[PDB]
Amino acid sequence: KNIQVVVRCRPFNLAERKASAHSIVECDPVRKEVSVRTGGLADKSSRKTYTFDMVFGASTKQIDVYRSVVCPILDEVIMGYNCTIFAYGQTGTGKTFTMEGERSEEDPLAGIIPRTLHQIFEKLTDNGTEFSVKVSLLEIYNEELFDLLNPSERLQMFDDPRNKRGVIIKGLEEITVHNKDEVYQILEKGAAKRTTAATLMNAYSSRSHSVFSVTIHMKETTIDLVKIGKLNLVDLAGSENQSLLTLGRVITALVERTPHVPYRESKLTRILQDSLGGRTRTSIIATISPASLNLEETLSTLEYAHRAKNILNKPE
Amino acid sequence: KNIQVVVRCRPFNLAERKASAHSIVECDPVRKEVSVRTGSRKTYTFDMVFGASTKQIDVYRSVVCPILDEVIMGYNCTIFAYGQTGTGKTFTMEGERSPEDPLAGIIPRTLHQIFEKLTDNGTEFSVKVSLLEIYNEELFDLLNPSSDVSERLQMFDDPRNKRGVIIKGLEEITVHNKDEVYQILEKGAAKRTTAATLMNAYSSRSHSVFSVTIHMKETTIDGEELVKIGKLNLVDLAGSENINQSLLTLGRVITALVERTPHVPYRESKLTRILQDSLGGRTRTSIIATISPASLNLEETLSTLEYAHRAKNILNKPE
Ligand SMILES: Nc1ncnc2c1ncn2[C@@H]1O[C@H](COP(=O)(O)OP(=O)(O)O)[C@@H](O)[C@H]1O
Ligand SMILES: Nc1ncnc2c1ncn2[C@@H]1O[C@H](COP(=O)(O)OP(=O)(O)O)[C@@H](O)[C@H]1O
Ligand SMILES: [Mg+2]
Ligand SMILES: [Mg+2]
Repeated sequence: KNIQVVVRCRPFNLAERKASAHSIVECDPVRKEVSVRTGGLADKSSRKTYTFDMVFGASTKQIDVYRSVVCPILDEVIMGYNCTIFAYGQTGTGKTFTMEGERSEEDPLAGIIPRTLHQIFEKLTDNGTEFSVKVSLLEIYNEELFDLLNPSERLQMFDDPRNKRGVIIKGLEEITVHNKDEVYQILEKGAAKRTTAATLMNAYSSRSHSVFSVTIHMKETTIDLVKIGKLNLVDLAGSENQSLLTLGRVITALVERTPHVPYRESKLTRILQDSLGGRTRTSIIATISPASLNLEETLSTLEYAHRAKNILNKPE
Repeated sequence: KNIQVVVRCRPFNLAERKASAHSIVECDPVRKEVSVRTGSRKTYTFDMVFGASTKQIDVYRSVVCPILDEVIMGYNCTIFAYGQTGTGKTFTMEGERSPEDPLAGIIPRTLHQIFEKLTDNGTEFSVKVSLLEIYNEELFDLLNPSSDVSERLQMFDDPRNKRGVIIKGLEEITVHNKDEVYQILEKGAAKRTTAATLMNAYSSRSHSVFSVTIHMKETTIDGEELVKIGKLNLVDLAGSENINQSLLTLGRVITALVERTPHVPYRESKLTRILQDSLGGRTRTSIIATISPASLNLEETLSTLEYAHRAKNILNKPE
């Protein structure tokens, strides 16, 4: 199916160890099942089991998330389509770790954004396509758009007369990427602007949607195609506002194929409408904690993910 | 005033540094002020404010010394640690043992000072301690060595005292030396862990009540013979992110005692009922509200300061 919903459980954090939290999550990648103990350790009946397209346990490496989730989407983007990958879940559960990763050929801790830019340059260089890569990074905080790549303030959004499904975010910085490695410089500039916004506007990353958009202009010739590909890598606000519920309803409507998809009822869904309403690949990575301490927010994340795409539990 | 409300801010933790969290709390010990940047600072005034650099010994001297003095005079006192999981309730109430330990909290320091003071002035004394856990309004004995994990304690009215309760079968361990407290705390932690695993009685969702009772007889020729009973309740509350009904009931009990309103609703939670004899009776009570300085915990920090402010409303001084 075009809409893929997957769950990634992170390892325990130090806060969870110090709080004497217990492990309440069991990840079965084979059966694509997540089970959460809501009762005693001898109360096996009081488990809630959820089924998804894929389940990544705490030991899952960055490269393995990339290969399973991103590779099929990037293939579609290179064919000249507009696709979106979301990271959804509680602050601290690994949305940013999944979407960007860390540093401290590819860094093993590299997330989807750096790996995607690496693979674009590798694949398009390898098959001799004529291509250019530009990237934008904007933040949505309190329903206002902030440009994280403008080296100089809210962005204005209006309808694209060329496309009913499109918007124009006027003056949005689109940085040309010249090499595979330049993504890290761009991410550093973004993080510096993100920090400035947190200090002065209280625009905390955990309370903001981050939309990283890569656009690829391609011309492919064979002796015997003009393509535009777009990938939106969306690091959502912590799931612990109305925009997340609107996104939920937009995804459910696309899975169940109902006539009315409420793109217009949030800035998030309006901005991504062109990359959602095209029979395109979309993936949601729901990130969760394994710890008893975060039971309520883990269950809320799994309920959200289940409501987005209802997959039935199979018999054991 | 007999009800003291203080705020203790912990240092940043690794998670907060790695997340590039911003400091959103300013602690002014001199002005007894905590200010939180809400983006527009919200300023709160308390009896004392301890910043991130505050040592364990300095919390003990400011908060506990005046209370223990009153307990030794034969009164019943309570100290609460209130706030978000990870902000240092247990660190404040028990502390830790490094690899008097500088990291020792209120419980070990209190037992040390009881033995030192009463030995020093030649008082005839005995010390007993109980440790119970309240989870989902049910009482678990953490010092009973034989009891089944699923065994709950029963509470009855004390016919000798309308304000008192009898917690039937509650283990009360005689403390023979200053150092024995650590062994007792270890036995408690082991029972706590067993209860978490089998009964889902998670420590971060439970109230811990450590009660020390001191029987004292002080004799002076040409002076008085004093027969005294002192009680100190050291209460490590459930994480405040849990707001249960019991934390709101405690809130209402403290507000009623500060504002001196006619009905104090002790009976509306097991926590406030158990501590009723040690509350309101013109005895010293202290609440230590623990907070994080980091942006990541803004919502729960504001909730803690609002709770603490609602318990004892002190007006901000002119700027
Ligand atoms: N799957 C994972 N494996 C290892 N560490 C992880 C994982 N997910 C998150 N982390 C770590 O957990 C912390 C919080 O992750 P972060 O991406 O900031 O969460 P979020 O963006 O959802 O608030 C960071 O230290 C990060 O490195
Ligand atoms: N004031 C403080 N100074 C130093 N470390 C602290 C302080 N408060 C808390 N900590 C540390 O923070 C962690 C969490 O504290 P803890 O006592 O478990 O919090 P709580 O009991 O409120 O959940 C522990 O590792 C503890 O040592
Ligand atoms: Mg993040
Ligand atoms: Mg604790």
